[PDB]
Amino acid sequence: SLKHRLNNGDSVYGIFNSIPDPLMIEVIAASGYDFVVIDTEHVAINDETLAHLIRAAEAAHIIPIVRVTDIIKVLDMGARGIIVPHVKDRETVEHIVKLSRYYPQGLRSLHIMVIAMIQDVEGVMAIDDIAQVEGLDMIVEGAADLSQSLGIPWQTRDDQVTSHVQHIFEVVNAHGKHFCALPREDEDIAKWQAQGVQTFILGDDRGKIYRHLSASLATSKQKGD
Amino acid sequence: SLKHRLNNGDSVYGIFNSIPDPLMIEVIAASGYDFVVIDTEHVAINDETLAHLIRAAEAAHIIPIVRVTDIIKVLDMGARGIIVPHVKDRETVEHIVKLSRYYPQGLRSLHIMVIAMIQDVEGVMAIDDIAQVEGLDMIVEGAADLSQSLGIPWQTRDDQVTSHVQHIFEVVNAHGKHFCALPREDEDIAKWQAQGVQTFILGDDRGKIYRHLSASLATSKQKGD
Amino acid sequence: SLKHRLNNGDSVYGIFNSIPDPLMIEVIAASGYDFVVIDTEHVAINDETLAHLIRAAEAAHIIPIVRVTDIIKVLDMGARGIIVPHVKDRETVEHIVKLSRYYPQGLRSLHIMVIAMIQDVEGVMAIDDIAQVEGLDMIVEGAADLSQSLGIPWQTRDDQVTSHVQHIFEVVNAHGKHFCALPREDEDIAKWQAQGVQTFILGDDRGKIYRHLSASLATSKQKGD
Amino acid sequence: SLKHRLNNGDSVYGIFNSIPDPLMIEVIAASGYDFVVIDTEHVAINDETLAHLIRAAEAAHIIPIVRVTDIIKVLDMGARGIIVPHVKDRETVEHIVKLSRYYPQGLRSLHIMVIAMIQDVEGVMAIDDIAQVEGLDMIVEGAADLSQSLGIPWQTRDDQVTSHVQHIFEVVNAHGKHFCALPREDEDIAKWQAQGVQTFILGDDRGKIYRHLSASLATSKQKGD
Amino acid sequence: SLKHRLNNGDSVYGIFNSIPDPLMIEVIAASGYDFVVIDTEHVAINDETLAHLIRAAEAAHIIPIVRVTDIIKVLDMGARGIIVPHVKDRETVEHIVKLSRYYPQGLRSLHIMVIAMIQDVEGVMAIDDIAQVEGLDMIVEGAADLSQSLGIPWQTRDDQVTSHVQHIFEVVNAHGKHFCALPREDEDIAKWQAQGVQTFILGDDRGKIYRHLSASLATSKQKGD
Amino acid sequence: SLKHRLNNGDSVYGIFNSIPDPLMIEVIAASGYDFVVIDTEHVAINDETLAHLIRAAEAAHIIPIVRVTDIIKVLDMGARGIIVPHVKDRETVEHIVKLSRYYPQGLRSLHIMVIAMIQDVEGVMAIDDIAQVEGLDMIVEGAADLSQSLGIPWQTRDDQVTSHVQHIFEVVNAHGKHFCALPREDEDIAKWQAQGVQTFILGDDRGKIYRHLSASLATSKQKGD
Ligand SMILES: O=C([O-])CC(=O)C(=O)O
Ligand SMILES: O=C([O-])CC(=O)C(=O)O
Ligand SMILES: O=C([O-])CC(=O)C(=O)O
Ligand SMILES: O=C([O-])CC(=O)C(=O)O
Ligand SMILES: O=C([O-])CC(=O)C(=O)O
Ligand SMILES: O=C([O-])CC(=O)C(=O)O
Repeated sequence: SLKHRLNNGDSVYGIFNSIPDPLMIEVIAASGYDFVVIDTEHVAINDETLAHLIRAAEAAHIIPIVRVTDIIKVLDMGARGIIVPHVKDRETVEHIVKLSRYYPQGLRSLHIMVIAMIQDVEGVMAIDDIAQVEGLDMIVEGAADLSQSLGIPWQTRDDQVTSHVQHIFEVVNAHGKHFCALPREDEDIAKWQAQGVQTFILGDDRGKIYRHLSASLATSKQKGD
Repeated sequence: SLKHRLNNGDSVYGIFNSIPDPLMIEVIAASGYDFVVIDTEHVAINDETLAHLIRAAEAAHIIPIVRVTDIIKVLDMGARGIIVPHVKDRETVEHIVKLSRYYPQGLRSLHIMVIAMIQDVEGVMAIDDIAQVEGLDMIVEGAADLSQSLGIPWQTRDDQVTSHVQHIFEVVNAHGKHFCALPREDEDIAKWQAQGVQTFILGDDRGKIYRHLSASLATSKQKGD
Repeated sequence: SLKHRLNNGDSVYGIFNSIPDPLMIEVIAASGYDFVVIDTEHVAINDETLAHLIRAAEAAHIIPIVRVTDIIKVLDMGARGIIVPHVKDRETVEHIVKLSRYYPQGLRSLHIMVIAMIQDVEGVMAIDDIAQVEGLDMIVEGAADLSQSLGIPWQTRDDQVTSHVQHIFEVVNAHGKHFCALPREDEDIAKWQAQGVQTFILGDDRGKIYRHLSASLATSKQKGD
Repeated sequence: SLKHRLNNGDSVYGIFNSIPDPLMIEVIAASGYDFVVIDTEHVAINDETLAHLIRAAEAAHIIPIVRVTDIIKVLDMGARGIIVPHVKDRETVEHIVKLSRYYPQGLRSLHIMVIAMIQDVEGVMAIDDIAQVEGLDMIVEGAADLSQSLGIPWQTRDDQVTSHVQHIFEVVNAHGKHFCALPREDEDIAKWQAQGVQTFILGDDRGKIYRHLSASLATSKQKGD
Repeated sequence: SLKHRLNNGDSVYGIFNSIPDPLMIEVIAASGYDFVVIDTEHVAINDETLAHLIRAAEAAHIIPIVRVTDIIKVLDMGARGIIVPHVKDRETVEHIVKLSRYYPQGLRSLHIMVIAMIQDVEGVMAIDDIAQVEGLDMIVEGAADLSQSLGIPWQTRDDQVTSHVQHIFEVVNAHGKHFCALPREDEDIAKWQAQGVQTFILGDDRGKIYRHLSASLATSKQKGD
Repeated sequence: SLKHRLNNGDSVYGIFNSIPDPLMIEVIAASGYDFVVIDTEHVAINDETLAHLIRAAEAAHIIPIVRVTDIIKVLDMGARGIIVPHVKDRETVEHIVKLSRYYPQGLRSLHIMVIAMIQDVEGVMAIDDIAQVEGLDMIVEGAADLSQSLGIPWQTRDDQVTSHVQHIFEVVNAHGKHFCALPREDEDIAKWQAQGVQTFILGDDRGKIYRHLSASLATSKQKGD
């Protein structure tokens, strides 16, 4: 379980999955990733295919986490965690929490990680509010999308964007909630770890595959003469 | 067209596709690859999915080549080329050639590249025979699979295996047929190009993705402390 | 038609379908069931697969009923009935009714059973209200889910839960509406039939299949020595 | 691009697609249609199938337009336009417009035609309101569905229905917005073109295919004796 | 049943299906066709999709006939008939016959029409041979494909091709076997019917749909000015 | 592993799977079955669906065995065993064995159970021959299909059919090969176990589900009055 790793002092490393293919899931698992975030928000993916991917993740012994926007269905498929994007108010979080629990004291019939991602400045302002919900386990930083929402390209990582992120960690960590970082560089990892952060999402598969392939091919032509 | 590139003095670069997902096809096209070899031999892939991939390749402006073992169906799907594995005798090639042509003087109803891959030592012995069929455009070297067929791991690339490969090029090039190389290193490319070789397949997507991801993740943990 | 059976004094027997496979549908039809309730609420099922199941039910001559939560789409697929879960207020029912009718006096373009299931105590309180909508044909008792919503395990069927159910029948039957029971035992059937009840749902396929198989296998090992 | 045609003085002809098959898309493209309106409102169609159709349209060089009711997902699939049905208020249009734009000044991440269809009399009354949104490119007349919403069969095309349609064009054309007509006869085309209309949707594939086939078969039996 | 129609003196009309979509099947059935020939030879179609189409044909009350090249699987799917293409020798027919029968005296486990199509001149020469197999019910003329196999375009329907066809009927009809014609014109129907022919396949859906659509659209532009 | 169970003195119980749905697989696993025989011979099942089922079996911790008639593909999908039907000669077995092994000394690239099923009297006669192949692990009795092949209904289990079966065990057990029985009654299990038999297939899911459901429903109506 993902909690189970975090309670042992373990660092866990994950990646976004933009390609709804079971072989890609098995490839990620073989690469050493502790979990994979199956992104259903920006992927045209059938419900049965999502179930296929969750089964594939389990058979490959990699933790299936699904980024949603039907919460019941995904959790009924066997997802061990739910990342909810663009969380602004606390109303959203408490509703998600009881969407993931049993009747009578929930809206689901018969240790899943309830995760909220902060990607709008509104979510940053209500962070003290948001990060105290009973049921919320993890809060994921989304500095890039947050930057883009402020009319500021993430390419120039301004101080204000970074300030909003560090303010998120401090608040989240103050209530004993888990923090998850999205480091752009591999040395931002060591910086977060020293602060106590254990959970890290390292980009998305489609993004890293394009970068490696196009560059490797470029060198292949370059070396060819 | 692939011939059309080869007739202009152009070098063309391709890759094996082990993941039957249209997004992977579009990723390969965006990486700069001139063609993609959709491998249907070692991929559990539905016939409608294969058609989906060929459409995806066309919309991404990358040349669809299918490695088979139903030749009609694939060619009816819009594949611009057929790579046939484990070709040993000439009987096979001539049959494939007329499987790709019109009635009356073919077995197909209403510039596709007819490609044969040499992966067994039997194919190496009948190479002078094989590489003269009217209709055969390209012969693909498969040194690794050939090595494995000789009870010799490809990890140790022996002289005999390399000798069988260079004998293939010389014979194939003598009859004005196209040669396609599978370089293990990027400097084997320059060596083939100096001999006149224009077509190159650079590994398989699944293989390169595993190698990049697992290593990048390893460095990510390494840098983390 | 399902109404057509009910207007003839016929008893009709159905079952919940938790396995979105056309063969399972055909198996249910061959077992003698008058209808099958394709459960789309707790089944990861593609929209095209649901259409496949409805076609399969029709070709097997078994009445297709779909339990929803897109009402138009299901009815456009050929479903002869709609079971709506967790109905609490009357506002819901009247909206469903006109979701199943023609323009101008509906929200659907060009004898379908409109069915509401009571599973929350709120639905029990508004039962006199709910069971008088023009357009509502059937009301399905859901004692188990109702029990679970009251913090009471259905395993102990308390008097209060049973009281809420019998109060539902009396009210529903008073307005000439059809009642559908979910008997836990096969002798609860005779009791409902004596009251005039004609419609019965006998569990779910997945539930009965697990119970039969696991027990039969257990006896198989037991007999083996 | 569709705008690009309209800015050149070109007339463009499209058709509704009720059959979610890539071959049907390719058939439409080969018939000479400039665009095809993939109708997802009254078609049981998987999300991955919709992506398949958009790829098929692109490879067949026909413009993919999707009629919706997930706007992000369709636009992420590569749709060049969105037709939104039953637009009544302006609130709807402005929301759709910013659903199709970038953050910060939209709700979509990283020349698409924003199209609204008028099918209710409410949409006709708010037409001066609706047809001035910054971001709205085209307004599609839907006289038949509008007729059916007024308790009047479209079979008798009354003056009032036709009046509501001509009032739509005049208002829409006054704000420099594109008008799209649904002519029942082929001579209603010349009438709209003289008014400046360039965009025309000629029925739906399923409708025209049934009409041609059933009639042709009827003549086939008739001629047979 | 198809035999059942033929034994009553009924004429039956069918069409080739090149589009593996259940809606297309239902469209054909609604057009009045007695049967539909699901062409699996030149259609990329999954096995589960073929089963979907057979179910769709049954629910639409149109006879499912499948043109193959796995005979067991199709017959296990519920196909009421099998059309086998390019039959040359009698060995083929007798094998197909016992592929469609029960063990012990067949190769299939637990009134299907066994149909052979003549499309090569070899099949024409062995017609007296072929058309006497115990188990063979129908022989389908394929003049066009036969013409194309003789290096002669079907566009010019020569006397020799027509002679081979009329020789087929005479032989087939002499052994009390059913004849099926593929008339290019609707008056070739009356000619065959006078000879006793009852079964007629009128082109393919994809072919007729392209012809109607492209022409209708052409007139639409023509009328527009 | 299945061998691993058999080498420990463990009895293993399996069932035939006629319904290609992952939920059915998970239901079988939960019922306590040690393995499931995914029957691809009499099931319309896509190749990707078969891969889905194998993943589902692994995630449910039940051993995936596939009954075939593409051996490479299934084994590449992760099947832990292959049951080959209607084995008559030894030529078949030796070919299957080296279809499941590595190059050079096989036809497969980079503890799987190689299983042969005897269902024809020809297989019974060559049993001393068949059951000595190096590579063949298990031989499955198929008395019913064998009976049906002898023009004898399995409903009357004659002495000759039973004699052919007991002759199979004796021969198979003499060469230290694994025997797998298909008991019609649960007390035929104890009889085989006393002879040393450890592997048992208890019918098929579809068969047992029909029998339980139709009977249970019958009692439900019977009890109802
Ligand atoms: O909704 C139903 O019909 C019952 C159920 O499983 C729930 O959602 O609590
Ligand atoms: O086989 C047929 O029925 C006709 C055809 O298109 C071919 O294969 O030449
Ligand atoms: O919405 C549309 O475009 C037309 C239609 O069939 C409806 O929903 O009444
Ligand atoms: O929602 C997210 O996680 C990020 C994103 O691509 C967006 O929707 O702006
Ligand atoms: O092949 C089998 O395993 C049994 C069977 O149904 C057949 O093909 O006669
Ligand atoms: O066939 C190929 O192209 C190579 C391969 O993996 C094999 O089958 O040994």
